[PDB]
Amino acid sequence: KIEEFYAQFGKYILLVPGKFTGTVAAHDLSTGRTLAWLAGWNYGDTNPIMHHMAAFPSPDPYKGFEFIVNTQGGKNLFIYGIPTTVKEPGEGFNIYRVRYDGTKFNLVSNIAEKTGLGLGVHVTATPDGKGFAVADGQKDIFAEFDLATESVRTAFLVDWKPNNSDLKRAWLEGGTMTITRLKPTLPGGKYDYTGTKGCKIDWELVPGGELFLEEGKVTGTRQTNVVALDAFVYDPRGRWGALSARLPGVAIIFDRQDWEPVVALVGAKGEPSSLPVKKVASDTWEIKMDKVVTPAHQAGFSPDGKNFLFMNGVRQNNIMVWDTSNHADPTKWTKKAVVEDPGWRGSYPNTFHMVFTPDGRKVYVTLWWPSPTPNGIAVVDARNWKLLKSVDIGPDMHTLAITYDGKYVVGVFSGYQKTASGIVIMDTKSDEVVGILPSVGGHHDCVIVPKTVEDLRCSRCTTT
Amino acid sequence: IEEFYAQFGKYILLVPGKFTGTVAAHDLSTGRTLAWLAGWNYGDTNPIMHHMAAFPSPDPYKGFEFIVNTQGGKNLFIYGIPTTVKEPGEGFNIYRVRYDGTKFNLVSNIAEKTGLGLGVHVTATPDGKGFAVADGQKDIFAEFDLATESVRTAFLVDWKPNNSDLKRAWLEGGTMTITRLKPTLPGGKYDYTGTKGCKIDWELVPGGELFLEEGKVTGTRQTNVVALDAFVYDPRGRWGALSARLPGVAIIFDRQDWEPVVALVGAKGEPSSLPVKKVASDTWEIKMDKVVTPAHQAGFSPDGKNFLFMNGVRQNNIMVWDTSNHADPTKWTKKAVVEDPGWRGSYPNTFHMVFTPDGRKVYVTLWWPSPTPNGIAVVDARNWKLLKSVDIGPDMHTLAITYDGKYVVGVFSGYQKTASGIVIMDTKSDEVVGILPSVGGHHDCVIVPKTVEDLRCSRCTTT
Ligand SMILES: [Cl-]
Ligand SMILES: [Cl-]
Ligand SMILES: [Cu+2]
Ligand SMILES: [Cu+2]
Repeated sequence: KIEEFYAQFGKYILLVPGKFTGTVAAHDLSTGRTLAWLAGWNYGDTNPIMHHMAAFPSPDPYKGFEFIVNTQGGKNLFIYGIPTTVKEPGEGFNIYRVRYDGTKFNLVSNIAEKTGLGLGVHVTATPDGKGFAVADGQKDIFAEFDLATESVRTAFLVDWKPNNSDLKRAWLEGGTMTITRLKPTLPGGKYDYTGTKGCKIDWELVPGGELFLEEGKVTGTRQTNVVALDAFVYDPRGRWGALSARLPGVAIIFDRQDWEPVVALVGAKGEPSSLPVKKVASDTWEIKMDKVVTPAHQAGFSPDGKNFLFMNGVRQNNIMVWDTSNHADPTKWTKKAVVEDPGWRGSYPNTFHMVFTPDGRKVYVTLWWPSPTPNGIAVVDARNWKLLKSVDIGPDMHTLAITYDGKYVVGVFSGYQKTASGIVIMDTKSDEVVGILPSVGGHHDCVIVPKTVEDLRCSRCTTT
Repeated sequence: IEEFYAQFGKYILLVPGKFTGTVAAHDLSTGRTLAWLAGWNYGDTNPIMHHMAAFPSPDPYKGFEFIVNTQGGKNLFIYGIPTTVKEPGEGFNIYRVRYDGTKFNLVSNIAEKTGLGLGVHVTATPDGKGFAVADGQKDIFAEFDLATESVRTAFLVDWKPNNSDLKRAWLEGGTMTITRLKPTLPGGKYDYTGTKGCKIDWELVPGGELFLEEGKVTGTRQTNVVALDAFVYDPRGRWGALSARLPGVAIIFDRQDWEPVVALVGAKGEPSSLPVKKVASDTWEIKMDKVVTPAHQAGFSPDGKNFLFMNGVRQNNIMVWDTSNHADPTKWTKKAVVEDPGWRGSYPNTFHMVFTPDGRKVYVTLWWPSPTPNGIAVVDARNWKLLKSVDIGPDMHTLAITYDGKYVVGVFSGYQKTASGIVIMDTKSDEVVGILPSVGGHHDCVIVPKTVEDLRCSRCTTT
């Protein structure tokens, strides 16, 4: 009886978005029941590509909890191989606040309509549980929002000016990244970025597809200006957040106290630890790069904040580690280790999404490949920075969460929106898969509802 | 966990999602979802994925096909989702989907091809080469040929009340008219796509049969609704039983010449049957002096010798006929009625069913509105007594069984808003072995058959 397996897992609620299913759901891992779900198209969102999410601390998640889940829109419908005849996809890019009340989900608000900012990639909660960030890699905008007031705390645009305007060499041969703090342009203090407004490229750079833009496979109005912002992850000690830009392979560290970028960490192995940021106007900063060696994927801080990880991808596939023990000065954060493996020397697998154990001693990293190679989970020693093991799971692996007692990693794989999908559970003492639960979802995320701010240190806050 | 799934065997579960808009296949041997499809990705803007049946495949893991249909229109507005949509998609599609060992492929929309948009139960024929679909807003059913995607037969069923007052329109009886339909558009197409033909604006929801007489359902032909629900097949061949929920009748059709032959009356205390009189080359009538209670699901046992029909709401019971005479459905007589004092209220309703392959037991869901736990009744199908009731979860729907007869698999659906899942029950102990998570509002579920014999225990002989 599976109840014996569920009794081991504990009282934890898994949230998942469905990508092309258009759903979001919560599953009680102590009983195997789905507690509630919501289907975006029921509400008249005609292109509900439910993408990323983060949940806030709830002292008792079974009585109620809240979360943010966002969507993509426009031509993002057409890039996963589904033979649809749709000609006019919905504009999408919604950011929804959803509250579970102990019985059902309630769609509380559409923060993208309220604020004017439609952003479609990672959603992260702040370490205090009272705000959240959302980034978008077609618009290259991110923003932090106050949850209670459903308002914008700050929003920034990041732009690339390539050294070589040749699309194939626009990143390799370097460029200048310009960071601008945005101000609302419409009545009510609203921004003008709903739906597809602001997209530099007509659809996202898909998993494993960062070089598709330079290889001429993605259309858009400002192709050589894209940086592909992906997430803003938070130092659990406070003060700093890290904005990942996939194409230049940089993590820009912002000071959340005065909302300014302070240094840019450079992913690639062999490249400097960081580059400086120069303030050039009241609201504008720049970073200059003489070259870009490789794009990058996901970033994260360890639970104590003293390590920061950034995954180089495609041209290099490795885990880059900085010593971030100096909380006072991120200009002093230096590369300390790089995890590499002879099996990672091809274009794939990419070192992808991560989750640390609460004690910080191990980090679990998904290994992504295109069809048909089985995707998996790498287990890394987060003290000596060594690969310990790799386990195969299934096609199209995405994110990992962990139960807050440290005992089980929970991941999702998503079938490239058309083949096998599921929720995988891994025991962190044996590092073996306990098994798979069925899942109708193309999830690119998953979160376990936290009870406390200390749980956010191992949630969709410190890492993606 | 591997221990858990290993017990079940290599059986694939298909589910539709209702308000999720999806259909999915789950491999019960590993826990993996093999493939899913989201209707709205194809431009179906109101994909209320409702009912389904799968056809026998020699190796489901390499490929199989099934039909899944949808509802549409204001059916979006009746499960308490606070949507601001004003113009819901027309829906009422009938999709043929093929798994190819990797993914689902949307093959065709048989509603667009034929012009018959029908949104309630889908049943495979016993030989696996055709399927029926009924609709309880339009009160039409049709049997289709799979290979040519064409209509074999189509009927309309209508009510003429004795008492035109809507509260009395069924209680005081009426005449049920059955008419063979013919296509009205060029190219042999019917004119029933979308909401065309709806006598009421949305379906009578689970447990909600008396909502129409209670004035809770808009539409232009309220007092003429019978709420056809499904066409289930005698596994011995020849006969099919069309259930009409509001008169509480199961009309038996001869598939050979497509005529109705006898009408079984569900209610306890009522005759076994009423005769069906021919009044024109394409028209038959059944006259009822009263309707005692509405009815729900119907089914034949695997050997065809028993037929069940669930009375609901005014009576909640399992009516059982002796159908052992295959030659003559006018000899089919009431032989037993399964009752329990705990079913004396309006709820629970005795609902969907599955029999064990050897015909020894039948599992019957027990439906209630929120917040009462819904469950499974286990019934001894030799002496027609209730053995056990087990509580599962809110809003229980259908049941399937693995073809080796070892596990009943069911779904519960949260009223489209609260808890849902897949439940697996061991048929030796009659205990629940586990719940698996499911993002679904499913009103159906099927395990992909390998043979025609498997259809005796699938979405063919019963709902
Ligand atoms: Cl904070
Ligand atoms: Cl047949
Ligand atoms: Cu993604
Ligand atoms: Cu239904």
